Amino acid sequence: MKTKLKIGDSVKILSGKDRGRIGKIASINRKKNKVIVESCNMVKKVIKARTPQEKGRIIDKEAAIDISNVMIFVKGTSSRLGIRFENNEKIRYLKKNGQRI
Amino acid sequence: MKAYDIIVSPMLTEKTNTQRESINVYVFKVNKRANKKEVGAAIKELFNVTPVSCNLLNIKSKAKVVVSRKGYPIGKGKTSSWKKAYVYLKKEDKIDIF
Amino acid sequence: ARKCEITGKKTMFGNNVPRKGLAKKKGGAGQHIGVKTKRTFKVNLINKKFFIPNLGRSVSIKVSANALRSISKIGLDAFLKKNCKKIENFL
Amino acid sequence: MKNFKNFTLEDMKAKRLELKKEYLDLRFKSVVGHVENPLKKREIRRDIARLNTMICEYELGIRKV
RNA sequence: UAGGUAGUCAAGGUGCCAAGAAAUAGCUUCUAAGGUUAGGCUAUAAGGGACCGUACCGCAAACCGACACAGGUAGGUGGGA
RNA sequence: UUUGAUGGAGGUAUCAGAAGUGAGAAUGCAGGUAUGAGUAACGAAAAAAUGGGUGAGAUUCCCAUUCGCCGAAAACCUAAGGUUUCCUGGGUAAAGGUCGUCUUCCCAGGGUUAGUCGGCCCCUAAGGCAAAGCUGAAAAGUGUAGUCGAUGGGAAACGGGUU
RNA sequence: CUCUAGUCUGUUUAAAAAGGCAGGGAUGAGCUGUGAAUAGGAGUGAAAGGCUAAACAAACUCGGAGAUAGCUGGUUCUCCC
RNA sequence: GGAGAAGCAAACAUUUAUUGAUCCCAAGAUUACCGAAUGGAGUAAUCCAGCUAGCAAGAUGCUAGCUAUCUAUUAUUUAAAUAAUAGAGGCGAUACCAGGGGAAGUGAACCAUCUAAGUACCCUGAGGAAAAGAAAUCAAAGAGAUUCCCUUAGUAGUGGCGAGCGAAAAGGGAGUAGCCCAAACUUUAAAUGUGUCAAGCUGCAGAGCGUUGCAUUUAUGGGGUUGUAGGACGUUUAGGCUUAGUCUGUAAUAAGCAAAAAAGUUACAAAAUAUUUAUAUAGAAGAAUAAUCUGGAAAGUUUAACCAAAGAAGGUGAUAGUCCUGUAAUUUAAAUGUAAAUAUCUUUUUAAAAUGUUCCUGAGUAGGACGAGGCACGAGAAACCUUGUUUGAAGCUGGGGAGACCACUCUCCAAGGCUAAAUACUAGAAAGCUACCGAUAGAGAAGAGUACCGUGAGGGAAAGGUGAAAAGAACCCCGGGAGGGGAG
Repeated sequence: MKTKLKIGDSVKILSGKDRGRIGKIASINRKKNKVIVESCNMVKKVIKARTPQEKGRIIDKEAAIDISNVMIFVKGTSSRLGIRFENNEKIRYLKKNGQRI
Repeated sequence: MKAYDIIVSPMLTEKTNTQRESINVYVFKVNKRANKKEVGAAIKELFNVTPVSCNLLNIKSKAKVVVSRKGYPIGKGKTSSWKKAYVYLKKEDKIDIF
Repeated sequence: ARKCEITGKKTMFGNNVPRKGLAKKKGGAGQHIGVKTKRTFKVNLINKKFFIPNLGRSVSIKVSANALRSISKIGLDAFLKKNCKKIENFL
Repeated sequence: MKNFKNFTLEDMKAKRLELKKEYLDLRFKSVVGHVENPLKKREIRRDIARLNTMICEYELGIRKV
């Protein structure tokens, strides 16, 4: 559902296998409330991709992490996000310090 | 109903292909609300040729049995019924779009 | 129905009550009610003809003897007016 | 969703006719067997519906030229 | 060629009493209000055929009997000795 | 209530309170599984046999040659009914009283073309409905003019070929 | 084509009334197809207390209804007097 | 509202979206055919048309728009017939309400009176509530409409005086509201009856012999509405005038105009506004944790904080006030619905108290007799109320009631019509609560009135859980597969 994170941001992973590893948000599945972080939660998968019999193979790809497990991380700081109204623009700022994202 | 809501799409089947090759007959899926006269008029307007005659059929809906997520019959579903048209042209006439 | 076309009287449903014994006001020890059954009291409609000189013709109405008595007492036009009906609704 | 939000009534009528051409031809090619963009059918159908409302609004006078 | 059945002629013919559908349809015919190319009729060439059903089983494992059931299911064909 | 093994996320001491509070039986209810027992049966005393082929697999499927059965049928064509069961290709969880490559079973696609056939329609029988009229606490009941209602009466085609 | 005397099989049956031998009627009070009509205290009945959707000395469904039983059955942990 | 979207679910492709999509709210457009189904018919989703217009119109062609019935009101000699409008038809709510019809299983240890019970059910009507309602009332107290709770009270009575049935007043609360006609006279007429002299008009007079003379019904404006008050008479009055109180001008009152108030909740009716940061149907913002240890995973252990009008509740890889969605306290409305208040507007008063005279004040009604019903009250001395069959009054110097009846006394004014709130109900929509259920439980149904059964009405199941994430077992081996043995 509604969330304050934008595709392309840089986030720090709060919990899971990848403590504190920092990656960019590649995609957001808001039907399941999950997020895909580039080069994080990285799983091995098998694909035949089709029934005809040339070959199948093992590839590596990221799995969707829950939204709650990431947090925006900008200029060496990670914090919650509030939003402000100035210049007729719903902008976003860091609750810890309060800067332009 | 304009002549575009009448003709739905042609049919490319082995039977229709041989019939078209041999006796110059074209088969269409048409709307269920059409009849002989406006099917002929629609053919004329669309392809600029007047058909000698037209024959229409009502194809009944094919029933299927629906099974659960596990899989076992829980009801009877059905396809959509439709109407098929055989169109007869003069031996010199042709339709090119096919 | 068995309905006075003027007043609206209709049949009235009630009981049928047999009684055995002798009433105390006749020296008897009393009366006892027997088996009550269902019954109906019927209006006595009359298919009467009233000749109206006002249009020189007779109109036939279903009225009860009570309504006939009242018409004889007050006059047909006034009675119809009182029961808010008009002669042209008949015919 | 294509942009006709400035067209006049008869221009919209002409657009509707040639779009119905497009839809019929698209159905025919789909049955003949290979059409690269099947969803073009849905797009064209929605366009035609848009035209029908917009014309209707012209006769009804809700949208004035 | 000759023989010849079940149909058909036949809603026939001949007897009998138990005295043997209806129709405003079809066919033919008569006229009122009206019409006098307004038509109706005889032809003649030109084209108009509505809408629905049409697969398959139908003495049976596909209909009716809870069944792939020793049962039931109208009618027309019923070869030869 | 202590300790092992299993389990992988919620429980419990004291006091007080409230009950849908304790099951072995009601020819109890529901589910699972024994027993009889690998026993009775496998649905009519018309009947099968060999070879070849297909296939992982054949008494059962396909083909060939014999034999047997029905033949006022157990043959052929239309109803009443069923509703894809029809044809082609593919498949064997299950269903087929065995087997199965097979099937009326399953999956996908294809297949029903009418001026003359049967309807629709114009007609009425049995009968239904029914303005008016009449009768009834109400719902409604009778009932004429009208309208529906085939198992009947009404314009029109036959032969051959083709998938 | 319609019915079932006699007898046998069947009788946890092939069949919730059939099957094998057979038997009665078979130009008529005959058999049968397709519709329609008569409904529960009512219908119908060449008359058996028969039949009215496999159940009829008063059908079926829902409701009163958790009807009523002096009748039958069942009623769950422990200890002390 | 802001970045994904193509429903409930992804798959696998192919497009849409920052030129603001999907989605949410409001309005509008489209809206096949059936169904009250209503042009006629019919086997509901389909045939048959007529009239007008458009398709080359046309041969059983197509698309549009009308043609059903009933009630009320008028255009008529409301009937016959159309015409004109207005309102109804059916469904929902296996609830509530009013009216009509009305059981039985049972209890009385039988059973018939009685009970169950005016319950079940059926039928006709409506509403947001319905019904009732402003005393011809209660009842021996001096109260003051109706309705719903508390008590009187299981009392008074009633009952094969058996089983059983069973008040109301008083007194204590919730909620509060009272009004409009008929008639009396009189005004504009129409129609129907009837008429040729004083038939009308405040009284002096001239006019005047029919201002239709007067009645009856209809319509219309005034007038008025009750423990006998109200009309006409009696003066003070009568705003002031203009018209006329049969005609003209004078003493003498009415029809219109200044001067005020109430109203769609009854009390006349119909709206339109703006106006209200009122509210309902989308939204906006929304506080304050780091490290460490175990562990696959932390929210947990441990050590320290920080927020709190927010420690309600869910989700997040184990148990989160500070991770997310939210919560507290605030707040968004172009459009639409509903509410108030304001004026617009509408209607009304264009006055009141003052004394007796004739008139009016609800008629087949009150009441009586007979047969029944409702009162707790089963005929009992049986009042009261409703009523079928009959009979039948008084007219304020009157009439009703006060549990047979009569007298005196006391209270009230019927035979006309309206009225919100307190009350009853929730199929449902929104927000919540739980010593309520956790898959044989809870709705029948976590997947359903489906499968299945019956000709039909109708009857009616069963089946939830991989993991934190498919990361759904690449590949190899046995096997026709299935299944298994390795590897991941």
